[PDB]
Amino acid sequence: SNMTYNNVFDHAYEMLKENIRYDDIRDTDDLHDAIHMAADNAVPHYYADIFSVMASEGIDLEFEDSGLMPDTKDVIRILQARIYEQLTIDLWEDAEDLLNEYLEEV
Amino acid sequence: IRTISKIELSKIHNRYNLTVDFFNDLNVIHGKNGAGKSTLIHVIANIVNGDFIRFAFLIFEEIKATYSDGLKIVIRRDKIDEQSFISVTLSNGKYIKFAVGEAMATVREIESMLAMDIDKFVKENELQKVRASYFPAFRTMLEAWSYNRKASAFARELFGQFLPSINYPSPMEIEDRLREEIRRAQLGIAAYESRTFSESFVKVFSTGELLKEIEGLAIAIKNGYYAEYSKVYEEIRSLINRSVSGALVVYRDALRDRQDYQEKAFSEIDNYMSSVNSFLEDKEMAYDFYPKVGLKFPDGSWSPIRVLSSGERQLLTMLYAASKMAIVLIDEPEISLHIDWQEDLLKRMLSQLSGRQIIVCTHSPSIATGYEDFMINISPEFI
Amino acid sequence: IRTISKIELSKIHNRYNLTVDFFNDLNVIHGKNGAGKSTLIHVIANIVNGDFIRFAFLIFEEIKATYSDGLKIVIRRDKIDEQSFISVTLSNGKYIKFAVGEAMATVREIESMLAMDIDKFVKENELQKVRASYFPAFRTMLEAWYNRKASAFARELFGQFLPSINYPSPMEIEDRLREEIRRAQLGIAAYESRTFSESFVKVFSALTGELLKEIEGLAIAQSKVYEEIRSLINRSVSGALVVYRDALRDRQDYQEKAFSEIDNYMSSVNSFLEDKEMAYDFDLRRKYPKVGLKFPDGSWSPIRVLSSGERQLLTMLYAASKMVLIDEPEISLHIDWQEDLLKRMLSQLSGRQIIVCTHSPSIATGYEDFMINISPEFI
Ligand SMILES: Nc1ncnc2c1ncn2[C@@H]1O[C@H](COP(=O)(O)OP(=O)(O)OP(=O)(O)O)[C@@H](O)[C@H]1O
Ligand SMILES: Nc1ncnc2c1ncn2[C@@H]1O[C@H](COP(=O)(O)OP(=O)(O)OP(=O)(O)O)[C@@H](O)[C@H]1O
Repeated sequence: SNMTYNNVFDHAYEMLKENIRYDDIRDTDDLHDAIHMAADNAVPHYYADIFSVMASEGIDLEFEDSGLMPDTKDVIRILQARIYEQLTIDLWEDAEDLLNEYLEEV
Repeated sequence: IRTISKIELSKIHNRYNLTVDFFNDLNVIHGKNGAGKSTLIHVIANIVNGDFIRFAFLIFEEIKATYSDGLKIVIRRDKIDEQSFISVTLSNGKYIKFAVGEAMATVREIESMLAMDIDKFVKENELQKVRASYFPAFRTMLEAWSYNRKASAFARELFGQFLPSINYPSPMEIEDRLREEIRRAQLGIAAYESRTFSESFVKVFSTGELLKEIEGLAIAIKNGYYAEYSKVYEEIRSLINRSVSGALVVYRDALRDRQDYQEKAFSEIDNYMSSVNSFLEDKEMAYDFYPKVGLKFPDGSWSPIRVLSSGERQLLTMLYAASKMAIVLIDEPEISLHIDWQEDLLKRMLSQLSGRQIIVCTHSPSIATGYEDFMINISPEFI
Repeated sequence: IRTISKIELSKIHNRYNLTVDFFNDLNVIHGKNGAGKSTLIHVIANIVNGDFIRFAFLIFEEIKATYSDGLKIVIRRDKIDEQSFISVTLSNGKYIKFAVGEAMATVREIESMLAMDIDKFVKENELQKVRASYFPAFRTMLEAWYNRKASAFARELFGQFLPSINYPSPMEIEDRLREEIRRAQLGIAAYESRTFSESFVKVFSALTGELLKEIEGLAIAQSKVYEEIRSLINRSVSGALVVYRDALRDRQDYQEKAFSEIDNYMSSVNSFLEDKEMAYDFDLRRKYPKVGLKFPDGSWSPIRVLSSGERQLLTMLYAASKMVLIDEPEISLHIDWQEDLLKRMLSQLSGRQIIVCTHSPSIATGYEDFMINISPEFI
């Protein structure tokens, strides 16, 4: 029906776990790029799926980092960048326990 | 579902007893200062919400409360071997006992395992199914401390640790919340417009009255977040100003559904604005446009939400938390309200709150009018 | 376009004089090492691109720069009271002068009054009309560590006369290509909904079997509303069908045009490479772009398997499209690639003054009339 922020975050969580499993990230330094690699593929890219995600709860509508927001008048790209920033912020909380689960996996 | 009916208090604060017979409907407790009104509300909130740990900070003997479905929770405080031992005895025979000093250590610690034990207990026995929202009598302080979470700590510091958890908005937080609701509503309207275009394009592939109806729909503020869709609808109106009915049916249905989703997405904000503006005289609250919520005078001037008086601030904090709602426990709703608003506030909030148990405590009997058969006069039994 | 016509260096490094006449395009300087080819490229890159403060780190007597239109710039390093002063005297314009030690202190501050004075001088005289790009001869060092710290890193071991270094390394052009593929994918995806929103208005504005057949043939998937449109087509109103056909054709044309910018670079790289094709693919599960090699066996490999030769081709064919001074393009290259490098790059860099400095004459095949042989007249 509609796509919310939590479905996008679950997709990003699955992609980050897959990246950790495949690329064999052992410390936070490789995961600092793996989080961006997982995050930029989980942003919606079909208009409707972007407005529906931005209209759901859990994600604010302002940039805590003003430099992360691109300087352009395209509103939909601004919202996609906001989704990317919020995805990185929320995935940094789960990065430590994902690393611990990967360490306990082997 | 489950509504507290018989609540018995034995030797609370080591000085008086009390026994209150409640109804499932509105209860207007009328008593002068000293009748234990707000201790009954703190006890009811801590029993219903499941925060039994707070009962370690109250000096009582037996606090037994019977719900509507027969279930009864009895809390007992005893002193054994110079240690205060408090036990929560249910009607199923499963009783959890804990020490007061352990609870004090736990409370200081959070600022754990005992709290987990209490949580496990209430969870397995389903003692937190119906929650209670507490509208405190010190809600003017919540404006000064600017739901937030440090307010409960400050209120427990200057009131004692028996106080239940406080989740009550301030006249500055409601402004931010309303702005968020407006923006999110715009985003949802834009999402519906994009989905409407995606379905309409494939659908339209597939009678002057239809053209008439389309003109009336497009003649009509409340716009989506994407300005290009507003330009699309303005172009539709201009083309209206400037067989094949199968496409026109889809166009009419798309415009009608656009207007209906526009009205549905703004339902809560318009209901809250109507409920507030029913009270106000020679002043109106609106959100006319970046979103901006404020007050529109009948002269057309626009002023921020700082300019409201004490009664209007009380109505804003009271009618907003009533909408975002269980059992509602309201403490002193007559603060800084004149007689005309006091005679109607309970009726307006009952229009806001239906199907929920309401327990209010008042000092003025002007709250009790219109529902005068539900008054419960209270008198403490001193020992 | 003020192309460089003639550069006269008098007593550069207090060693030799050099006077070179340049063509409007393809200045292929051929000469052995020790003739100041790099010294001439750095002088041109420090004149054309502004930034005259680098001349404070250079020992010279008189430097004259002639453009194509006739603008003359004369730079002198003159000392009187035991302090050297740089005199930048333009033709029919104001002249600026500054102390060498003041400029050294201004550069060491970065480790701004003179910088503002130089900026005002080059802005009021309009000296930055044409910008020349510098391709360094040590681009393997740029691969070792666009990048902004690389200029200071290279100036540490090559002196402060070295111009601004803006050159893309491998494993950085991979990120640039991945970002461009992702942005083009987002552009196509946004153009889908933009096409829907525009076609709604145009079909509302609008109110043969060959057009229906063309619409059925043009139906394809890149959400799946086009599949339902094709299913309905398989099972008066001419204007809306014309709008549908125009929208589908424009969608297909934008789909090709979005990836044409990277497909040109891929074809340019794959023209040289043999038994290996460089291309992009999207994953079956996550749909994320992979950019790398594709052997004829179907195996995929990262861009790190490439040899130094192929890496020079990657760094030179890229940043030629993203647009000229090229220093030593014959490094680590096969003789056939040295023969064909200028012919491949001249199609992608046409319309600008392309100065190249090579030690091997194999680079200058087919353009022997442009081969200007440098010769330092030692004092
Ligand atoms: N922490 C306490 N310890 C001991 N006695 C207390 C304590 N709090 C209240 N009391 C006693 O109980 C009485 C009841 O006061 P309580 O705090 O219940 O509110 P109230 O006087 O009924 O007024 P309101 O409902 O407007 O707050 C007080 O007058 C006081 O005598
Ligand atoms: N900073 C400097 N100070 C003094 N002499 C210098 C300086 N830089 C270069 N030279 C001299 O300039 C001459 C040639 O220098 P340069 O490296 O520019 O020439 P090149 O051999 O043509 O270079 P390349 O082949 O790398 O392009 C040499 O005699 C060298 O000693």
